[PDB]
Amino acid sequence: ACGXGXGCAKXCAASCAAS
Repeated sequence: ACGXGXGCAKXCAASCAAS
């Protein structure tokens, strides 16, 4: 779990849920 924010990476890093 990331929590969004800025620092929050995109794609399958924290934002997107790489299935």
